[PDB]
Amino acid sequence: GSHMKKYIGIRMMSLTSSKAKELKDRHRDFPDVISGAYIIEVIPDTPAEAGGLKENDVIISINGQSVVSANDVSDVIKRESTLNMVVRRGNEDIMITVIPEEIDP
Amino acid sequence: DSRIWWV
Repeated sequence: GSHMKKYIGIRMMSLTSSKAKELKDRHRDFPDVISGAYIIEVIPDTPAEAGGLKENDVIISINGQSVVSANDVSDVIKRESTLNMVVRRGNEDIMITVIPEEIDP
Repeated sequence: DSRIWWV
């Protein structure tokens, strides 16, 4: 153990069958899929807010990868230095780039 | 479940 587990300053969870379905019941504006990470909250001082994301979207891809759950997003943040998550807004797809930070307690 | 990942 020396340098591992990056830091982006954001909370994400694995959209389980329960939650994934709970969203469709509440906000009837999400696709018919059940794979991807859900954004919980973002700290006012992190690459997340600086990159151009929000705590009301859903991750799916990253730097040319397919994410399904939070566990998948984590390894990516610590595996890839450059993160390129695509977020769909309105009726067009957009590419978001966020660079994590290094930190060790 | 929740399962929050503060990454």
